[PDB]
Amino acid sequence: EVQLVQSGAELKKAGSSVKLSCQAYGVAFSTYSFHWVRQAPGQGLEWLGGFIPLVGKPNYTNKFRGRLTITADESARTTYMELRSLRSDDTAIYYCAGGGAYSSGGGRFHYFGMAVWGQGSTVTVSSASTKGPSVFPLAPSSKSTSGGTAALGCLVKDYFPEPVTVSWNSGALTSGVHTFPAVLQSSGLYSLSSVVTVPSSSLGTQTYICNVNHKPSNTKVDKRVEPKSC
Amino acid sequence: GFLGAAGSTMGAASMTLTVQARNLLSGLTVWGIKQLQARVLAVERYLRDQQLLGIWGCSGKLICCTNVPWNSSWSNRNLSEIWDNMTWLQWDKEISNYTQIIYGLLEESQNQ
Ligand SMILES: *[C@@H]1O[C@H](CO)[C@@H](O[C@@H]2O[C@H](CO)[C@@H](O[C@@H]3O[C@H](CO)[C@@H](O)[C@H](O)[C@@H]3O)[C@H](O)[C@H]2NC(C)=O)[C@H](O)[C@H]1NC(C)=O
Repeated sequence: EVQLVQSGAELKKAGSSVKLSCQAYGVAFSTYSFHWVRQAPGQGLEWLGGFIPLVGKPNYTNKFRGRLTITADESARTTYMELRSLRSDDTAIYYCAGGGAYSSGGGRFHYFGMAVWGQGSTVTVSSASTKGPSVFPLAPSSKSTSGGTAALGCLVKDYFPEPVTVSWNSGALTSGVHTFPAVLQSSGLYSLSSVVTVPSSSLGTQTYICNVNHKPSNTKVDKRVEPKSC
Repeated sequence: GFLGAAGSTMGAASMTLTVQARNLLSGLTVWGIKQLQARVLAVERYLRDQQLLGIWGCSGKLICCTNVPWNSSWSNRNLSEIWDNMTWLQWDKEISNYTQIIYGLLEESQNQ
């Protein structure tokens, strides 16, 4: 199969430049069309650009003309996207997609869409600086038990920028896990709380650990959740 | 006749291409084999040249215009001192360095 791997999250300043990379596995690089798309938080998709590396002349949207550069490297089989003169509305999730094309002769190329998608990379520009996340264990108690099911979890506070990945038991437990979306407070930082409901009989026998990762601050915290001592 | 304009300018030699074009195809057992190989080699050279011309988009032509712009780093002489004060033997000795780049550009321009 064909797979695309992108870089990590990026935080920049107004007027600076950002560069993203996308590496492909499973196809011939020179004859496969690669495209860069973006999605703003809460809005739709916006096709930024795309090209076939063999032809060598990329296509751009007139809105992003003069600010976007798409290049390729066949030795590393990686496509690079450079965006300059960042503005306040450039914070978004950028996707790298791939598709197949053919030729009918005389410079005509026919496409089929974007069948392969990357995982996306979050790019944010703001005047704030990086901040390590703070983790607090929402410990289950008698008030969190209803019909033999008790809820527990972990809350993340005082971190910037997005995103932060939360997992339970290194991904062993997925059922009943709810990760509420992050919100913005008046302090300018984000916060969230990821909870999980488990049978009350497993509180004293099963160990629950929430693993949180904040890549821009390169922070990895494993917090153990146990019922509060009383 | 043949090779008559070898000392004339590039412009004058552009009107007699067919003379050189025609003189490239027909103009014991030990000796019999040697003569046959010469004819086979001439046919092969002619066919390779024809295939190259066809690939460049110039099939069945003696003069062919292309869509590849002329880079000024290949030569800086203007048209007045190239087609009127120069021969092909001198032009080849000057552009021998950039021939492969131009050929590759022609191929990739015609294919795309
Ligand atoms: C045709 O042959 C190519 C090359 O042998 C095959 O590409 C290979 O595809 C596999 C997946 O099927 C790739 O493995 C993946 O690689 C990375 C790194 O581990 C990761 O995305 C996955 O965990 C997985 O292991 C493999 O790298 C890739 N090989 C190359 C050289 O790119 C292709 O699958 C074959 N196609 C068919 C239809 O059989």
